[PDB]
Amino acid sequence: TGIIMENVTAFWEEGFGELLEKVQSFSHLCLVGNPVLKNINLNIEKGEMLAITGSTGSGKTSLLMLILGELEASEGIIKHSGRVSFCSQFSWIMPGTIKENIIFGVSYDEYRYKSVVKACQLQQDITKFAEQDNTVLGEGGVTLSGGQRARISLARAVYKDADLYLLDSPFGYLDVFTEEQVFESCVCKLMANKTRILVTSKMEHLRKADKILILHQGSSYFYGTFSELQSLRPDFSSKLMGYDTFDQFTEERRSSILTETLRRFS
Repeated sequence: TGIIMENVTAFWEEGFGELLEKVQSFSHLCLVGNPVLKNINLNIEKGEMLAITGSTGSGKTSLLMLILGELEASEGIIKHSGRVSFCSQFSWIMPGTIKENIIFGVSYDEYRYKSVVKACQLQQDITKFAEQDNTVLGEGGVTLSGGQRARISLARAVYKDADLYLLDSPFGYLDVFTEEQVFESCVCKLMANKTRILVTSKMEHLRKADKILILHQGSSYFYGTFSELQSLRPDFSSKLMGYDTFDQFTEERRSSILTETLRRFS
């Protein structure tokens, strides 16, 4: 499916704040009628990848919530059709085997399963276990690494048959060469013709994206292509692309460089 937003604004509503916590004073934001997002525009064709970045707490997750229908649009038009599949920043794990987690509530299909496992780089993980993907997890999958939890949880969202995929910051952990391989095999190849939104703080993702959205303080700091970012926001670009190996900084450091740059060049 394509997705279009045309001058969309959404305000804090009661209970929105608690959802954001689950997924990543509220009453005062609700009472004062503040925008969570203000004047958003995007137009993503069927099969394109939109990369969303910005400062911390800039409204990245809330934008996905609008798509999901968990946040309501007070003004403006949003258009998108079909099933959506959402991979939260929080990597949830249910009681049962790794395989059961990846096909949770959906039916097993062999070619599809093996293909998602491979592209999400799960094969290197399961091979460390005596029962491989029949290994039993407790709820939360607490003895795994963050990257292992995020890969199973991404594999579950991607195995889902959907017209639109929302992937909220899966590439945030220390095993950064693995994440580079997941970006390439899963997001770029396996899902190359699935419409998809990727929230990210890595510049390679902006470079490979069909469209880019950068958010700051609830506002659209930039929407366009990567070529248009270099030309129309040269201040921002030169600072970020000027790093040697930005994408291998910790996520906290990458998000802090982005915030500061965004505060700078308003």
